[PDB]
Amino acid sequence: GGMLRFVRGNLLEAPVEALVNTVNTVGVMGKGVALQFKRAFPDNYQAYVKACERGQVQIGRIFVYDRGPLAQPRYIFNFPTKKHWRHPSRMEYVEEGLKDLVCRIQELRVRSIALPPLGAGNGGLPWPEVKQRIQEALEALEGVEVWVYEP
Ligand SMILES: [Cl-]
Ligand SMILES: [Cl-]
Ligand SMILES: [Cl-]
Repeated sequence: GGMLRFVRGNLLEAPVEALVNTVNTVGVMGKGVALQFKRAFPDNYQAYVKACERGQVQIGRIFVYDRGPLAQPRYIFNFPTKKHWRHPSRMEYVEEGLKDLVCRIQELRVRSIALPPLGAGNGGLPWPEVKQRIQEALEALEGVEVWVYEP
C-alpha cells in the first residue's frame, strides 16, 4: 500500500518511521528546517556534526541517524541540498539526493517517511519541478507511505 501524499503542517509531528532533514555538508544546522531539527533532535545533530567532520556527508549521500528501535521517528535522514549553508539549494543536488533517498528507504526497510519540500519555496527552488522529481523518485516505492510537506 505505497502512497504519496502532499500535505501542510508541522513536519516534526508526522507520525512516521523516518523524517527527512535538509542539510548542508559543512556541519551547521543554523536556519530553516535544519534549525528545527537541531532543536528537536540533538543527538542527530551531534552525530551529523561528527559525520561531516569525517567527510561522510556529501551530495547524493544521505546521512541516516538511528534513534533506536523503540523510537519515533526511528530515523532522521539528513539529506544534503547544498554544500555550504550560505549557498542556495541546487536542483542537481536534490535529484542526486532523491536517488539516495530511495536507496536508504529500501536498505532500512522503512515503511513510512515524511519530507519537507527539499529546498523549494520561499525564494528557493521552484516547487513544481521539485514536486515532479519527488513524484518520479518516490512513487516507485512499494509499500511505503510518503508524506511531503508543502512550502
Ligand atoms: Cl543551515
Ligand atoms: Cl521543520
Ligand atoms: Cl535524536
